[PDB]
Amino acid sequence: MTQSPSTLSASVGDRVTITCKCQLSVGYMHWYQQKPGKAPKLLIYDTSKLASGVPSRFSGSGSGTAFTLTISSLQPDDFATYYCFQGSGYPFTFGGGTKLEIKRTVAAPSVFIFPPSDEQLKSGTASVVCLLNNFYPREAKVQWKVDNALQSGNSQESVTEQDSKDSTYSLSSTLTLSKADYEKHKVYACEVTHQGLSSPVTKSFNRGEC
Amino acid sequence: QVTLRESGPALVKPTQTLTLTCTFSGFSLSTSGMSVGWIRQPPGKALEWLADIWWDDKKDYNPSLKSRLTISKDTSANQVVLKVTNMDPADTATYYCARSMITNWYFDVWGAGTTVTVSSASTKGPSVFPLAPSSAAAAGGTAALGCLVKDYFPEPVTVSWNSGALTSGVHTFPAVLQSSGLYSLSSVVTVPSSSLGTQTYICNVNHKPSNTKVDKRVEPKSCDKTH
Repeated sequence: MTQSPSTLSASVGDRVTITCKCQLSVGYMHWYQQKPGKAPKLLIYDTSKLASGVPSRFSGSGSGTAFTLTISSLQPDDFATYYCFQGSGYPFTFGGGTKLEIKRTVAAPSVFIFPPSDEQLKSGTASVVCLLNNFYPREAKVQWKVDNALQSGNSQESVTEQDSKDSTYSLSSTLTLSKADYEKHKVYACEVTHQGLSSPVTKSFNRGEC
Repeated sequence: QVTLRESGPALVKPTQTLTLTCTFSGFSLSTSGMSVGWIRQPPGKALEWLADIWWDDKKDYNPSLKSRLTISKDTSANQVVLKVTNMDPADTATYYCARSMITNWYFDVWGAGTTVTVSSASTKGPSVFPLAPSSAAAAGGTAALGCLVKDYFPEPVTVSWNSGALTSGVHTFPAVLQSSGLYSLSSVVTVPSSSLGTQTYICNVNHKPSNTKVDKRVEPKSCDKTH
């Protein structure tokens, strides 16, 4: 069926309303809360019944073709993907989801760089890792510079799901080089640009300093 | 308490048949109104209902998939089985089984979910390398260290620190498939600078898909130079 909004960023204390519209009339609706990569948790059954162990903060309403989920005053631990489920009539279907992000104040990332281990180098490859820890907003630009030369196409990033306590993110950028190419250069630098930074932070090391 | 647990192979090849088993406890599928359903979720996609079976053996199936699905139970063994035929890459997903109580509520209790990847590539266990602390000395507040878990297939891998004793400040990044066709990820943890050189830090990596476990000690590096 149709769920909206697909995504939403809202501040703590905000009131949030999620909607599921079915083309077919529906008897009752169920709502689930799913924390990233974790199993869904039943929040509401029979359209408006709060399930056991669910904050009165959440409530469900609706009839006919439109049903809603409401969180009266959002909070950090409400970060999750919400889903409505229609099991009252055929075909049984889930909504497409509403991923809820929690807004918080800007927090600058703590940046760290890690040189490849001697052990990995032995295997013929060099991975250089840059960590940006506990920041917000999620947008951040990390550029790798080898001997001051800007790298392109040889690194991958991975971002953490929003923290359920501090509403922050962590990111890793990983640069992969052949042992051959890695030993062809001296300084490896990770330059980080972020809203909470008045000026880009750079973490680096010289191949062989340790 | 009521518990459900899904199990099956972590990797299946295109066109093959997948057999998933849901083993439960805390309840009986013979109890009037009891039901066990299957739900799946492709990486980055929404939940999709697959099928369910009632205490009286009534079976229900997703129409889009009915042709490929077979659900059955063995109350004697406290398990429900779902067999999905002709597996396609698009069937790569996390599969969950959940308990329902007819006329009362759907999926009030779910299993943890089991990851299934449909691929022609073979299973490969990970290699683990230290992300040594750039620190070394005490007075410095906080230091970050971690473990690089690379070149394994398929998902997933789990990472713990000091056999579960270290959990605060741990961040295990989502795996990312490299161009090599193998996954890689890092798990980092921030600790007291003062603890470097004194506290032992070990990442425990488990790759169930290949039955491989690797513990890797992470310590400050001994520099090569004129000492």
